[PDB]
Amino acid sequence: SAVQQKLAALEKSSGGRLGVALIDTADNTQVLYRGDERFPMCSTSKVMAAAAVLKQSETQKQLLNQPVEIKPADLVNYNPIAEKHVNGTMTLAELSAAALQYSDNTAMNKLIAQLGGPGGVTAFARAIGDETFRLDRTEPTLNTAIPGDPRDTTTPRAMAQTLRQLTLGHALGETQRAQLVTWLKGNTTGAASIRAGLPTSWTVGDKTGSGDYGTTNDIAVIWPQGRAPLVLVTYFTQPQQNAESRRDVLASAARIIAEGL
Ligand SMILES: *C(=O)N1C[C@H](NOS(=O)(=O)O)CC[C@H]1C(N)=O
Repeated sequence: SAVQQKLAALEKSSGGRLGVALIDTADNTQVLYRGDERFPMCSTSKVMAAAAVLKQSETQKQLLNQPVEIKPADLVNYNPIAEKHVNGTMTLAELSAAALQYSDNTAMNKLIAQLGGPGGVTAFARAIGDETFRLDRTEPTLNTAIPGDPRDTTTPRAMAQTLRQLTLGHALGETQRAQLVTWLKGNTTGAASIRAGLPTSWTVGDKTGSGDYGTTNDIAVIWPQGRAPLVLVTYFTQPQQNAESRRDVLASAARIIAEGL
């Protein structure tokens, strides 16, 4: 299609590998580009981990308010919130917000630990019907983004379907879905990514990610003015291990998608 032409040209100009999956919930139409190829999720995997803890809280009713110890040795490579609470505690709700809205990697490791390790995140994915997602490692090694390595990857098609079920469908209970959407809408890291390619009047909740090989990712739920929501995944990775981030490529992909509606 014409959108296919434009996405391919954007990819060729970028020098990297671009993966796009859109679901338009107005009519269940889709736009897919490399939609069945695996890409390293990096920090976008935090959505699955926070959602899995939310699901646990449906039956452990006070789980989100349980204190979790933060030790100096727990700090990893990017810990803007957890570093303020070392030698103290944060609750699982606070850790979820830190992971999602500030992309705190120590907070993500606490979510993973609550779930019993990376396999617990994968098990939640399987429980909600996602047979493609896999989490294999903790932070920071889940971000190595090595070409051909299936660890810590998913496909754009699978992640868009799962993000729709989590934020607009019934994979979570009503209050928990609302909490996840509230957290995504309050993200601090997203203005240069999918959001930058969309009309300013549209409402976006998103989670970004980045890693080695210049990996630059964003996954979003979008409420355009006057119409039903969209779900958009944009994943991007590059040939050189030390490549620079390319958030502009994600914005350009979203802009192409928004024009083609
Ligand atoms: C997640 O991809 N990471 C944690 C933090 N995320 O910030 S981003 O979502 O704005 O990219 C830093 C980058 C990355 C990592 N390598 O840990």
